[PDB]
Amino acid sequence: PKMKTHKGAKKRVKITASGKVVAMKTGKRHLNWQKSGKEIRQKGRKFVLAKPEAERIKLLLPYE
Amino acid sequence: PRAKTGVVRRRKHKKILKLAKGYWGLRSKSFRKARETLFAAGNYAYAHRKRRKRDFRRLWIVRINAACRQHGLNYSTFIHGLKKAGIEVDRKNLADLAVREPQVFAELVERAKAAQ
Amino acid sequence: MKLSDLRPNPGANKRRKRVGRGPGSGHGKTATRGHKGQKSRSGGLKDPRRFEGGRSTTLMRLPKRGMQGQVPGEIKRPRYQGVNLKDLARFEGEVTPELLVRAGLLKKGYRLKILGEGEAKPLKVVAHAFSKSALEKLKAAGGEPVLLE
Amino acid sequence: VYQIPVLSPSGRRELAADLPAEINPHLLWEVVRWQLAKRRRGTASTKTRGEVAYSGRKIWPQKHTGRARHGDIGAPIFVGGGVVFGPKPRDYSYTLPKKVRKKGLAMAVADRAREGKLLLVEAFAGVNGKTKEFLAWAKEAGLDGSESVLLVTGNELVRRAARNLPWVVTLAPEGLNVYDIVRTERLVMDLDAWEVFQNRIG
RNA sequence: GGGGGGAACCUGGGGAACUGAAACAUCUCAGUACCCAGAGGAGAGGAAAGAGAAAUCGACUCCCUGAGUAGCGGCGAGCGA
RNA sequence: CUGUUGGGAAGCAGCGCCAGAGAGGGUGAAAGCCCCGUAGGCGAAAGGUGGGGGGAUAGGUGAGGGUACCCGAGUACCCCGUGGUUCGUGGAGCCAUGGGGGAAUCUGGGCGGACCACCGCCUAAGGCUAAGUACUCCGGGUGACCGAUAGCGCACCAGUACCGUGAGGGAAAGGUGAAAAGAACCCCGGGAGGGGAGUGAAAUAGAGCCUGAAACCGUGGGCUUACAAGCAGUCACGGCCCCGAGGGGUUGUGGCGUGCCUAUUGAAGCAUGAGCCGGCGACUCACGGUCGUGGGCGAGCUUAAGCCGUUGAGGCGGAGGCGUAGGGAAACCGAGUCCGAACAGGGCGCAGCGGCCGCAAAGUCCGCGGCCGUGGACCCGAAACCGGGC
RNA sequence: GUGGAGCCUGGGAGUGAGGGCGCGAGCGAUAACGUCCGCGUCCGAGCGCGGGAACAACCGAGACCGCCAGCUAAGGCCCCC
RNA sequence: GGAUGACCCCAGGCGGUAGGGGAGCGUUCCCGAUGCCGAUGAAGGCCGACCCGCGAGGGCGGCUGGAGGUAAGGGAAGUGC
RNA sequence: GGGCCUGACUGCGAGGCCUGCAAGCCGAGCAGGGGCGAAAGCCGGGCCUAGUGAACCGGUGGUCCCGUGUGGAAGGGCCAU
Ligand SMILES: NC(=[NH2+])NCCC[C@H](N)C(=O)O
Ligand SMILES: [Mg+2]
Ligand SMILES: [Mg+2]
Ligand SMILES: [Mg+2]
Ligand SMILES: [Mg+2]
Ligand SMILES: [Mg+2]
Ligand SMILES: [Mg+2]
Ligand SMILES: [Mg+2]
Ligand SMILES: [Mg+2]
Ligand SMILES: [Mg+2]
Ligand SMILES: [Mg+2]
Ligand SMILES: [Mg+2]
Ligand SMILES: [Mg+2]
Ligand SMILES: [Mg+2]
Ligand SMILES: [Mg+2]
Ligand SMILES: [Mg+2]
Ligand SMILES: [Mg+2]
Ligand SMILES: [Mg+2]
Ligand SMILES: [Mg+2]
Ligand SMILES: [Mg+2]
Ligand SMILES: [Mg+2]
Ligand SMILES: [Mg+2]
Ligand SMILES: [Mg+2]
Ligand SMILES: [Mg+2]
Ligand SMILES: [Mg+2]
Ligand SMILES: [Mg+2]
Ligand SMILES: [Mg+2]
Ligand SMILES: [Mg+2]
Ligand SMILES: [Mg+2]
Ligand SMILES: [Mg+2]
Ligand SMILES: [Mg+2]
Ligand SMILES: [Mg+2]
Ligand SMILES: [Mg+2]
Ligand SMILES: [Mg+2]
Ligand SMILES: [Mg+2]
Ligand SMILES: [Mg+2]
Ligand SMILES: [Mg+2]
Ligand SMILES: [Mg+2]
Ligand SMILES: [Mg+2]
Ligand SMILES: [Mg+2]
Ligand SMILES: [Mg+2]
Ligand SMILES: [Mg+2]
Ligand SMILES: [Mg+2]
Ligand SMILES: [Mg+2]
Ligand SMILES: [Mg+2]
Ligand SMILES: [Mg+2]
Ligand SMILES: [Mg+2]
Ligand SMILES: [Mg+2]
Ligand SMILES: [Mg+2]
Ligand SMILES: [Mg+2]
Ligand SMILES: [Mg+2]
Ligand SMILES: [Mg+2]
Ligand SMILES: [Mg+2]
Ligand SMILES: [Mg+2]
Ligand SMILES: [Mg+2]
Ligand SMILES: [Mg+2]
Ligand SMILES: [Mg+2]
Ligand SMILES: [Mg+2]
Ligand SMILES: [Mg+2]
Ligand SMILES: [Mg+2]
Ligand SMILES: [Mg+2]
Ligand SMILES: [Mg+2]
Ligand SMILES: [Mg+2]
Ligand SMILES: [Mg+2]
Ligand SMILES: [Mg+2]
Ligand SMILES: [Mg+2]
Ligand SMILES: [Mg+2]
Ligand SMILES: [Mg+2]
Ligand SMILES: [Mg+2]
Ligand SMILES: [Mg+2]
Ligand SMILES: [Mg+2]
Ligand SMILES: [Mg+2]
Ligand SMILES: [Mg+2]
Ligand SMILES: [Mg+2]
Ligand SMILES: [Mg+2]
Ligand SMILES: [Mg+2]
Ligand SMILES: [Mg+2]
Ligand SMILES: [Mg+2]
Ligand SMILES: [Mg+2]
Ligand SMILES: [Mg+2]
Ligand SMILES: [Mg+2]
Ligand SMILES: [Mg+2]
Ligand SMILES: [Mg+2]
Ligand SMILES: [Mg+2]
Ligand SMILES: [Mg+2]
Ligand SMILES: [Mg+2]
Ligand SMILES: [Mg+2]
Ligand SMILES: [Mg+2]
Ligand SMILES: [Mg+2]
Ligand SMILES: [Mg+2]
Ligand SMILES: [Mg+2]
Ligand SMILES: [Mg+2]
Ligand SMILES: [Mg+2]
Ligand SMILES: [Mg+2]
Ligand SMILES: [Mg+2]
Ligand SMILES: [Mg+2]
Ligand SMILES: [Mg+2]
Ligand SMILES: [Mg+2]
Ligand SMILES: [Mg+2]
Ligand SMILES: [Mg+2]
Ligand SMILES: [Mg+2]
Ligand SMILES: [Mg+2]
Ligand SMILES: [Mg+2]
Ligand SMILES: [Mg+2]
Ligand SMILES: [Mg+2]
Ligand SMILES: [Mg+2]
Ligand SMILES: [Mg+2]
Ligand SMILES: [Mg+2]
Ligand SMILES: [Mg+2]
Ligand SMILES: [Mg+2]
Ligand SMILES: [Mg+2]
Ligand SMILES: [Mg+2]
Ligand SMILES: [Mg+2]
Ligand SMILES: [Mg+2]
Ligand SMILES: [Mg+2]
Ligand SMILES: [Mg+2]
Ligand SMILES: [Mg+2]
Ligand SMILES: [Mg+2]
Ligand SMILES: [Mg+2]
Ligand SMILES: [Mg+2]
Ligand SMILES: [Mg+2]
Ligand SMILES: [Mg+2]
Ligand SMILES: [Mg+2]
Ligand SMILES: [Mg+2]
Ligand SMILES: [Mg+2]
Ligand SMILES: [Mg+2]
Ligand SMILES: [Mg+2]
Ligand SMILES: [Mg+2]
Ligand SMILES: [Mg+2]
Ligand SMILES: [Mg+2]
Ligand SMILES: [Mg+2]
Ligand SMILES: [Mg+2]
Ligand SMILES: [Mg+2]
Ligand SMILES: [Mg+2]
Ligand SMILES: [Mg+2]
Ligand SMILES: [Mg+2]
Ligand SMILES: [Mg+2]
Ligand SMILES: [Mg+2]
Ligand SMILES: [Mg+2]
Ligand SMILES: [Mg+2]
Ligand SMILES: [Mg+2]
Ligand SMILES: [Mg+2]
Ligand SMILES: [Mg+2]
Ligand SMILES: [Mg+2]
Ligand SMILES: [Mg+2]
Ligand SMILES: [Mg+2]
Ligand SMILES: [Mg+2]
Ligand SMILES: [Mg+2]
Ligand SMILES: [Mg+2]
Ligand SMILES: [Mg+2]
Ligand SMILES: [Mg+2]
Ligand SMILES: [Mg+2]
Ligand SMILES: [Mg+2]
Ligand SMILES: [Mg+2]
Ligand SMILES: [Mg+2]
Ligand SMILES: [Mg+2]
Ligand SMILES: [Mg+2]
Ligand SMILES: [Mg+2]
Ligand SMILES: [Mg+2]
Ligand SMILES: [Mg+2]
Ligand SMILES: [Mg+2]
Ligand SMILES: [Mg+2]
Ligand SMILES: [Mg+2]
Ligand SMILES: [Mg+2]
Ligand SMILES: [Mg+2]
Ligand SMILES: [Mg+2]
Ligand SMILES: [Mg+2]
Ligand SMILES: [Mg+2]
Ligand SMILES: [Mg+2]
Ligand SMILES: [Mg+2]
Ligand SMILES: [Mg+2]
Ligand SMILES: [Mg+2]
Ligand SMILES: [Mg+2]
Ligand SMILES: [Mg+2]
Ligand SMILES: [Mg+2]
Ligand SMILES: [Mg+2]
Ligand SMILES: [Mg+2]
Ligand SMILES: [Mg+2]
Ligand SMILES: [Mg+2]
Ligand SMILES: [Mg+2]
Ligand SMILES: [Mg+2]
Ligand SMILES: [Mg+2]
Ligand SMILES: [Mg+2]
Ligand SMILES: [Mg+2]
Ligand SMILES: [Mg+2]
Ligand SMILES: [Mg+2]
Ligand SMILES: [Mg+2]
Ligand SMILES: [Mg+2]
Ligand SMILES: [Mg+2]
Ligand SMILES: [Mg+2]
Ligand SMILES: [Mg+2]
Ligand SMILES: [Mg+2]
Ligand SMILES: [Mg+2]
Ligand SMILES: [Mg+2]
Ligand SMILES: [Mg+2]
Ligand SMILES: [Mg+2]
Ligand SMILES: [Mg+2]
Ligand SMILES: [Mg+2]
Ligand SMILES: [Mg+2]
Ligand SMILES: [Mg+2]
Ligand SMILES: [Mg+2]
Ligand SMILES: [Mg+2]
Ligand SMILES: [Mg+2]
Ligand SMILES: [Mg+2]
Ligand SMILES: [Mg+2]
Ligand SMILES: [Mg+2]
Ligand SMILES: [Mg+2]
Ligand SMILES: [Mg+2]
Ligand SMILES: [Mg+2]
Ligand SMILES: [Mg+2]
Ligand SMILES: [Mg+2]
Ligand SMILES: [Mg+2]
Ligand SMILES: [Mg+2]
Ligand SMILES: [Mg+2]
Ligand SMILES: [Mg+2]
Ligand SMILES: [Mg+2]
Ligand SMILES: [Mg+2]
Ligand SMILES: [Mg+2]
Ligand SMILES: [Mg+2]
Ligand SMILES: [Mg+2]
Ligand SMILES: [Mg+2]
Ligand SMILES: [Mg+2]
Ligand SMILES: [Mg+2]
Ligand SMILES: [Mg+2]
Ligand SMILES: [Mg+2]
Ligand SMILES: [Mg+2]
Ligand SMILES: [Mg+2]
Ligand SMILES: [Mg+2]
Ligand SMILES: [Mg+2]
Ligand SMILES: [Mg+2]
Ligand SMILES: [Mg+2]
Ligand SMILES: [Mg+2]
Ligand SMILES: [Mg+2]
Ligand SMILES: [Mg+2]
Ligand SMILES: [Mg+2]
Ligand SMILES: [Mg+2]
Ligand SMILES: [Mg+2]
Ligand SMILES: [Mg+2]
Ligand SMILES: [Mg+2]
Ligand SMILES: [Mg+2]
Ligand SMILES: [Mg+2]
Ligand SMILES: [Mg+2]
Ligand SMILES: [Mg+2]
Ligand SMILES: [Mg+2]
Ligand SMILES: [Mg+2]
Ligand SMILES: [Mg+2]
Ligand SMILES: [Mg+2]
Ligand SMILES: [Mg+2]
Ligand SMILES: [Mg+2]
Ligand SMILES: [Mg+2]
Ligand SMILES: [Mg+2]
Ligand SMILES: [Mg+2]
Ligand SMILES: [Mg+2]
Ligand SMILES: [Mg+2]
Ligand SMILES: [Mg+2]
Ligand SMILES: [Mg+2]
Ligand SMILES: [Mg+2]
Ligand SMILES: [Mg+2]
Ligand SMILES: [Mg+2]
Ligand SMILES: [Mg+2]
Ligand SMILES: [Mg+2]
Ligand SMILES: [Mg+2]
Ligand SMILES: [Mg+2]
Ligand SMILES: [Mg+2]
Ligand SMILES: [Mg+2]
Ligand SMILES: [Mg+2]
Ligand SMILES: [Mg+2]
Ligand SMILES: [Mg+2]
Ligand SMILES: [Mg+2]
Ligand SMILES: [Mg+2]
Ligand SMILES: [Mg+2]
Ligand SMILES: [Mg+2]
Ligand SMILES: [Mg+2]
Ligand SMILES: [Mg+2]
Ligand SMILES: [Mg+2]
Ligand SMILES: [Mg+2]
Ligand SMILES: [Mg+2]
Ligand SMILES: [Mg+2]
Ligand SMILES: [Mg+2]
Ligand SMILES: [Mg+2]
Ligand SMILES: [Mg+2]
Ligand SMILES: [Mg+2]
Ligand SMILES: [Mg+2]
Ligand SMILES: [Mg+2]
Ligand SMILES: [Mg+2]
Ligand SMILES: [Mg+2]
Ligand SMILES: [Mg+2]
Ligand SMILES: [Mg+2]
Ligand SMILES: [Mg+2]
Ligand SMILES: [Mg+2]
Ligand SMILES: [Mg+2]
Ligand SMILES: [Mg+2]
Ligand SMILES: [Mg+2]
Ligand SMILES: [Mg+2]
Ligand SMILES: [Mg+2]
Ligand SMILES: [Mg+2]
Ligand SMILES: [Mg+2]
């Protein structure tokens, strides 16, 4: 039968126009009182996932 | 459609069993023992094709040695002498001359003694 | 030309890879599977796209972000598809949603929005919206923007 | 592009046709593969180790018998057991692109036109259903049965008279297809079939 | 008038576990296997106290599609209009 | 039809004929015209069917105005406990209902995802209803389906023999020949069996019967062997035998030489497996994905279910799908957009070859191939778990 | 320095039990065919070939096929040889 | 070189397990085939010191057998122990 | 040791270190609004290397982005913790 979209990926990740995979940086969900403004600010950006992990996640999103 | 074995395996086994004609006991009668015997036999033939070139060179050298010692030198002096006289008759032909043309071989001994 | 002349081009019909059929083939015995382990087994591995041998996976360690929605689901609202001026160059006279839908430019169930890539034409262009620049370019070119609701 | 002999009570006129210049053999092969695959019955079938008639009983204990271990006798290792990966009922059809079929049709006619093996006719003189009648018409038409012929006409009576001949294949125009064209050394259509053919490749 | 039978199909009343989640309990397998009652050449469903946003449609059933979408989910495995 | 070879003609040869019939199966071998058929037609007194045609019968039928009589009850409704749904307590509505409380008759009531208002949709608590759908014990048609270890467990007297207290389990086993012409009679023998005779184209087609492989057993012949050390062979030379500057068979002596497979750092290994032979025996298929590849068309490409045709003929069908724009959680804006006060900086995005013409291409469709996901998913194997029976 | 070199993109893997030896250390007992790292090598996969009596990894050397031809390597040249 | 594997000439590579790639052989079945081979003998079996092929194999000849077999070129798999 | 102070900033970030991933680390410079200094300038905690914990689920403050016919609301999203 047809593949199912992985919804854990669909809720965490996006495929860009050229097929990169972009995610939110980790590490600022909590324990933030003692993190510098630089850590908090830069952890609020998206980042491009490394190629090996990006290819696996794209296989999980066959209909995006 | 279905493709059963049919004739294919019997023909394959008969090719092997024919090659194993003459082998002892099941080595010529059973397809399995024939093929194991053939494996060894093929490696032997390859190895002995190589080894035959050496076997015959040993025999030539032994015969050449004995013909030399009838004229008072040994093989290794005889070969050195031929090298310095520039003579390049090979050991297959030197051994044939030693047996079939003793006059010619004696003159070769002469050339070798003179070259040193 | 007869049936005994009908042939695929070179490479149009390749032979398959048959494993486990003898030493000479290069694929005998282990059938290109290597020796033991979970991957050689009939049934094989867990999904390589996700599983990582028991550790928390690359994907599950990334944070969720955004509205995921709730039952009873997607809120029905009007949706827009952009169509650039350059795509309108083939038309004459009066372009409308139904027309762009026909030519394969606009998708059914989408309101039309004109965007400003390319060059405007002197056309009567009926649409549900226009970008700022698509308005500029269309006015300046002599075309007529008609705005539906 | 092509000058096609027409057969008339007024002589061998000529008709011009806009048939493709390039005959593409691979594509014709793709249409025939499609025609021959979609007519397949796909009725080969076998029984799996689950569908065979035997019980699921373990035939003898796992250990301590001195024999190899076994489960049920439907396992494919047994004579009389299930088949591993046998054929199952199967649909071999697929949707070849319409433009490939249409363009294939034109190339098959164009290939016959370029050999001089395409002949159009206005009517079949005295062909009123009898084989002996179509034979007499064919003789004068230059069809002596030394070449196989694909006869394409809507005249039901003409098809009935020709169809028992070993060297004739008969079709109504709505049935023109490249396998049948390429099967036969000659192509004969009346002007009516020639027209529904033109409507199709347009 | 009933009773009992009928390969499979159907509806209703009950209803697992292995397995999957690389352990496991929610979850899955699955309302599946199976037991029971009943129906018939089919059975169920059916003529809106419907849908759900169209100022709209107009019983029910069935196929394609919508769509692996909307959503549901130890937001896991997966499930899925 | 004739001739001819042959046991036999349908083969080959001569000369014809039919065909809405040259599908196929027989007949002594290979037959359009010998047989059974095939194309095309024809046929029911009796029983069944009859969804199509015709006829009955049942049943069906106005407008204002007033009246406020009726419009399905332990029901709606609310609360508690659950089920159904995509919804697992969630903001949890809807539909259903085991417990408790418990209405109203249109100015009545239910619904539009808590709730309220507005705006709409519908008329619960009685029942029936063809067709389109499912299945295949049964009959028929057809296979790039099997061909006796295959195909159903069963081609055959099989759910049998046999096994089990029972539920239940569950085989093997097809073929003389064209025709029985199935071998009178004689001979050895108690018979079995054979030897003659005889039949047959053929009898190592003789019924323990087509073909008749291999392991295995034996008779005859050539070479060889009783002072010799061996994974059994191989290289060399010589002897003998055979077929006719060559070759085949055999092996006396000399040289060299640690089976196969598996598993292992490492096996001749005293580690696994195999008595030998024959047959069966393991990487597939569907759907989706990803990349490559052969073609079609190209800012476009493509149809699905169906419908019509065909009876190994294709066509129609654009619903829909992918692509043509991206960025943002979103509102939204858009060749940009998001973060931001920023017009800052950054993230993610945006731009053919030849002479209007070719050619090429995004993309997409179909074929092919590698690999992935879902299924038992390369094959065989547990100990166990569960259900219903015995 | 043109090599079965290197770099980029993508398809397919297998491997994730190593082992001996040399040298450098730790552990051990300045024990182990011990053990654990580093540099190198060979075996693994070269149980193919010569030498080392025999012998995966010591010395010699990387086996496309054939030859009753020649030169060498390690090791040898009294006989077995 | 010649001009596109026409074949020749020069040079170099060619140990190999897991494994990647390439080119082929054969088996069953379909198109080719209302054909063609076949009783002046199909398939299968048993021989062969002969021919072709690196090889898997393919021919050819004799014997057996007694009725089927199937080309160039393509297609599909229950395809090789 | 003392004076004045809150840069133990907000919005970003060229370029790198490290590195299988995910993380971790250093960071000039531009803008906003500041601190100290006459000024040059320094200041995005602490001489430096440890003092730490990905997701999911949930709390709180803000924002006023979504709000299932419409206006609200329920509940979510986003920023901060
Ligand atoms: N007009 C025709 N379709 N002729 C075909 C010849 C015979 C074909 N088998 C049929 O059933 O009709
Ligand atoms: Mg999730
Ligand atoms: Mg975070
Ligand atoms: Mg947070
Ligand atoms: Mg929070
Ligand atoms: Mg700190
Ligand atoms: Mg800070
Ligand atoms: Mg801070
Ligand atoms: Mg911030
Ligand atoms: Mg989609
Ligand atoms: Mg087999
Ligand atoms: Mg067989
Ligand atoms: Mg065989
Ligand atoms: Mg074999
Ligand atoms: Mg044979
Ligand atoms: Mg063979
Ligand atoms: Mg012998
Ligand atoms: Mg023996
Ligand atoms: Mg013996
Ligand atoms: Mg034997
Ligand atoms: Mg061999
Ligand atoms: Mg050799
Ligand atoms: Mg050797
Ligand atoms: Mg040598
Ligand atoms: Mg001396
Ligand atoms: Mg010398
Ligand atoms: Mg010399
Ligand atoms: Mg294929
Ligand atoms: Mg495949
Ligand atoms: Mg290949
Ligand atoms: Mg193969
Ligand atoms: Mg092989
Ligand atoms: Mg390979
Ligand atoms: Mg290999
Ligand atoms: Mg093996
Ligand atoms: Mg592999
Ligand atoms: Mg592979
Ligand atoms: Mg593999
Ligand atoms: Mg291993
Ligand atoms: Mg391994
Ligand atoms: Mg193994
Ligand atoms: Mg291992
Ligand atoms: Mg293992
Ligand atoms: Mg492995
Ligand atoms: Mg298994
Ligand atoms: Mg497994
Ligand atoms: Mg852990
Ligand atoms: Mg969504
Ligand atoms: Mg709903
Ligand atoms: Mg105008
Ligand atoms: Mg088929
Ligand atoms: Mg079967
Ligand atoms: Mg079957
Ligand atoms: Mg079974
Ligand atoms: Mg079973
Ligand atoms: Mg069964
Ligand atoms: Mg049974
Ligand atoms: Mg059973
Ligand atoms: Mg069972
Ligand atoms: Mg059981
Ligand atoms: Mg059982
Ligand atoms: Mg045991
Ligand atoms: Mg025992
Ligand atoms: Mg035993
Ligand atoms: Mg056994
Ligand atoms: Mg046993
Ligand atoms: Mg057992
Ligand atoms: Mg079994
Ligand atoms: Mg079993
Ligand atoms: Mg069974
Ligand atoms: Mg059996
Ligand atoms: Mg079977
Ligand atoms: Mg059986
Ligand atoms: Mg069976
Ligand atoms: Mg099988
Ligand atoms: Mg299987
Ligand atoms: Mg199986
Ligand atoms: Mg089917
Ligand atoms: Mg396929
Ligand atoms: Mg289809
Ligand atoms: Mg089209
Ligand atoms: Mg015909
Ligand atoms: Mg025909
Ligand atoms: Mg024909
Ligand atoms: Mg025909
Ligand atoms: Mg009853
Ligand atoms: Mg009863
Ligand atoms: Mg009944
Ligand atoms: Mg039920
Ligand atoms: Mg229970
Ligand atoms: Mg459980
Ligand atoms: Mg399962
Ligand atoms: Mg299972
Ligand atoms: Mg799983
Ligand atoms: Mg589990
Ligand atoms: Mg598990
Ligand atoms: Mg467990
Ligand atoms: Mg369930
Ligand atoms: Mg039930
Ligand atoms: Mg069932
Ligand atoms: Mg009941
Ligand atoms: Mg009943
Ligand atoms: Mg019916
Ligand atoms: Mg009913
Ligand atoms: Mg009802
Ligand atoms: Mg009603
Ligand atoms: Mg869609
Ligand atoms: Mg479920
Ligand atoms: Mg005669
Ligand atoms: Mg005759
Ligand atoms: Mg004749
Ligand atoms: Mg016919
Ligand atoms: Mg016939
Ligand atoms: Mg026939
Ligand atoms: Mg014939
Ligand atoms: Mg025939
Ligand atoms: Mg006949
Ligand atoms: Mg008829
Ligand atoms: Mg009839
Ligand atoms: Mg009335
Ligand atoms: Mg009234
Ligand atoms: Mg009233
Ligand atoms: Mg009511
Ligand atoms: Mg009541
Ligand atoms: Mg309730
Ligand atoms: Mg529920
Ligand atoms: Mg509930
Ligand atoms: Mg919730
Ligand atoms: Mg709910
Ligand atoms: Mg009301
Ligand atoms: Mg009310
Ligand atoms: Mg209600
Ligand atoms: Mg309610
Ligand atoms: Mg409500
Ligand atoms: Mg509603
Ligand atoms: Mg609402
Ligand atoms: Mg109201
Ligand atoms: Mg309603
Ligand atoms: Mg009706
Ligand atoms: Mg009904
Ligand atoms: Mg019905
Ligand atoms: Mg049916
Ligand atoms: Mg039937
Ligand atoms: Mg067959
Ligand atoms: Mg057959
Ligand atoms: Mg049998
Ligand atoms: Mg059977
Ligand atoms: Mg048989
Ligand atoms: Mg039967
Ligand atoms: Mg019986
Ligand atoms: Mg018992
Ligand atoms: Mg009994
Ligand atoms: Mg049993
Ligand atoms: Mg049987
Ligand atoms: Mg008989
Ligand atoms: Mg017979
Ligand atoms: Mg007798
Ligand atoms: Mg007598
Ligand atoms: Mg007597
Ligand atoms: Mg007597
Ligand atoms: Mg007798
Ligand atoms: Mg006798
Ligand atoms: Mg006679
Ligand atoms: Mg004869
Ligand atoms: Mg015989
Ligand atoms: Mg016979
Ligand atoms: Mg026969
Ligand atoms: Mg016999
Ligand atoms: Mg016999
Ligand atoms: Mg003897
Ligand atoms: Mg002695
Ligand atoms: Mg002696
Ligand atoms: Mg020897
Ligand atoms: Mg010698
Ligand atoms: Mg000789
Ligand atoms: Mg000899
Ligand atoms: Mg040994
Ligand atoms: Mg050894
Ligand atoms: Mg072997
Ligand atoms: Mg083994
Ligand atoms: Mg082992
Ligand atoms: Mg071991
Ligand atoms: Mg070991
Ligand atoms: Mg041994
Ligand atoms: Mg031993
Ligand atoms: Mg042992
Ligand atoms: Mg052993
Ligand atoms: Mg073991
Ligand atoms: Mg045994
Ligand atoms: Mg044996
Ligand atoms: Mg065997
Ligand atoms: Mg595969
Ligand atoms: Mg399969
Ligand atoms: Mg597949
Ligand atoms: Mg693919
Ligand atoms: Mg493709
Ligand atoms: Mg196309
Ligand atoms: Mg093109
Ligand atoms: Mg879709
Ligand atoms: Mg798109
Ligand atoms: Mg978005
Ligand atoms: Mg904002
Ligand atoms: Mg920017
Ligand atoms: Mg940029
Ligand atoms: Mg393309
Ligand atoms: Mg893959
Ligand atoms: Mg499965
Ligand atoms: Mg499987
Ligand atoms: Mg698989
Ligand atoms: Mg037990
Ligand atoms: Mg359990
Ligand atoms: Mg348990
Ligand atoms: Mg029980
Ligand atoms: Mg290399
Ligand atoms: Mg390399
Ligand atoms: Mg591969
Ligand atoms: Mg791996
Ligand atoms: Mg591994
Ligand atoms: Mg490991
Ligand atoms: Mg390790
Ligand atoms: Mg180990
Ligand atoms: Mg190590
Ligand atoms: Mg190493
Ligand atoms: Mg050693
Ligand atoms: Mg060492
Ligand atoms: Mg040293
Ligand atoms: Mg050391
Ligand atoms: Mg150390
Ligand atoms: Mg000491
Ligand atoms: Mg060690
Ligand atoms: Mg040591
Ligand atoms: Mg040491
Ligand atoms: Mg080492
Ligand atoms: Mg290994
Ligand atoms: Mg070495
Ligand atoms: Mg090496
Ligand atoms: Mg080895
Ligand atoms: Mg050696
Ligand atoms: Mg050595
Ligand atoms: Mg040595
Ligand atoms: Mg030695
Ligand atoms: Mg070595
Ligand atoms: Mg080499
Ligand atoms: Mg020398
Ligand atoms: Mg030296
Ligand atoms: Mg010595
Ligand atoms: Mg000596
Ligand atoms: Mg060369
Ligand atoms: Mg190699
Ligand atoms: Mg290659
Ligand atoms: Mg082949
Ligand atoms: Mg070939
Ligand atoms: Mg084969
Ligand atoms: Mg077939
Ligand atoms: Mg045919
Ligand atoms: Mg034939
Ligand atoms: Mg003939
Ligand atoms: Mg004859
Ligand atoms: Mg003969
Ligand atoms: Mg054959
Ligand atoms: Mg055959
Ligand atoms: Mg041969
Ligand atoms: Mg023969
Ligand atoms: Mg004969
Ligand atoms: Mg026949
Ligand atoms: Mg063929
Ligand atoms: Mg061929
Ligand atoms: Mg073809
Ligand atoms: Mg097939
Ligand atoms: Mg198989
Ligand atoms: Mg200070
Ligand atoms: Mg201070
Ligand atoms: Mg101040
Ligand atoms: Mg950087
Ligand atoms: Mg990094
Ligand atoms: Mg750290
Ligand atoms: Mg500043
Ligand atoms: Mg300042
Ligand atoms: Mg300042
Ligand atoms: Mg100041
Ligand atoms: Mg300043
Ligand atoms: Mg700074
Ligand atoms: Mg400090
Ligand atoms: Mg300080
Ligand atoms: Mg610190
Ligand atoms: Mg930290
Ligand atoms: Mg966290
Ligand atoms: Mg979790
Ligand atoms: Mg949250
Ligand atoms: Mg909030
Ligand atoms: Mg709002
Ligand atoms: Mg609202
Ligand atoms: Mg209000
Ligand atoms: Mg609002
Ligand atoms: Mg308020
Ligand atoms: Mg709120
Ligand atoms: Mg935060």
